[PDB]
Amino acid sequence: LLTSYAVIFDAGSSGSRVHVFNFDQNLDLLHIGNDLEFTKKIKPGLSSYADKPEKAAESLIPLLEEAEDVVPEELHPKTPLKLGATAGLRLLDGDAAEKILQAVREMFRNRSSLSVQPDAVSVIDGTQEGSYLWVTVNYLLGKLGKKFTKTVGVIDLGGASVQMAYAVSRNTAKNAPKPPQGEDPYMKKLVLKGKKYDLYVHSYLRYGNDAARVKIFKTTDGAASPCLLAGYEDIYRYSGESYNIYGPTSGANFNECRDLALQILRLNEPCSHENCTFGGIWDGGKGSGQKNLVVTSAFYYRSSEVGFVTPPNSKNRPLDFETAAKQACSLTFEEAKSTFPNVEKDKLPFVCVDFTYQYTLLVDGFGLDPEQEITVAEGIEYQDAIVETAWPLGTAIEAISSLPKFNRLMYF
Ligand SMILES: [Mn+2]
Repeated sequence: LLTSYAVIFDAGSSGSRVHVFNFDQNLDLLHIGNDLEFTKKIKPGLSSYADKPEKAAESLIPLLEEAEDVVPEELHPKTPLKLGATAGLRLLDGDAAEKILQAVREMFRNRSSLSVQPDAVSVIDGTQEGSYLWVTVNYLLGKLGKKFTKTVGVIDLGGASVQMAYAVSRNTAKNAPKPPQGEDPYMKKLVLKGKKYDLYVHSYLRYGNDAARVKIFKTTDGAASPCLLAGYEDIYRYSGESYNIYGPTSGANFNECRDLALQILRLNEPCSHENCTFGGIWDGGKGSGQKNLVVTSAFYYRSSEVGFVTPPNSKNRPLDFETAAKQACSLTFEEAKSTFPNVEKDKLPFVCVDFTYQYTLLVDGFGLDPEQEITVAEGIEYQDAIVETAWPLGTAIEAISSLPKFNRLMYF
């Protein structure tokens, strides 16, 4: 049987992450050491070098060298290498994101020993990003090739954007409205293990967790934020901008903080085609494709640090996020430090604002039922190993499914 490794970089908003996978001729994963995935990451991301694109590309070299050392030397020249940048670069002002990508593909050309195609490096669309992760989760859960009603939908809360993506009926596809704005179309048509799927996919730029914070902080810009704790003041920098932020002397307030999160969503935008989520964006119908959700990335990190989410994934309910928020916003900054010792020091001030936003996004934003069961994940146990629940596996499956004489497990 023909074999192939794939190296896939996810250039996210707050970090860059290389994934290395290995596949047989059927697009079934193969081991690398004890594992089914090798991945490492670095912070900060590409967007943090908006002024110095050459240095953005150099930041990735450690990762590239690590991944090359993993793929056997004789196999380098025929091993695809891809990089997909997401909402971080999507928020840059334009000349700058292309200048970064140019440096990256020069570096790949000048320094990689792997296979670099003319499409290797790009800022991928939100819809592809949603879709790739959908593939990732449903592959890993073996729900792939089944009727759309037996597949799992996904919500990816990255730092700068959030994607919703779930499978949908020929019917809801046929009648999907034209997108508004400014906005990518709602449907993506793909074939996965011999069956055609019609994915609803939307990406909401600036509604990622970190970007959402900023929207919240701006609604009190002269003043104290109800989402922040007593004792706490600093300048918060995000996407080229500084904000002077601080908690009230009387302390955080869950309800007031909740109001700001709802306000940021613009839930009362005109909705040109019902039913909407927020900002006049069509929900895609909310059929059986979406009854079961796997929820990832920032829904995982802080939750697992305070401990109510469990590795590599766990069953939860949206209200789990409301109860964590109430708990976090009941505390001073000093108290938050001692009570939540596993939260990263530079994330700790935002526990109140993060959880109340996570909650109100799931429930008010996406209309989820506070008591409905969801799964929260960094990974899914696949055979004897854990493979990460992020978009790049989907992209690796696309790339290798197109090698000559390989199974076209996915495309389009
Ligand atoms: Mn991401």
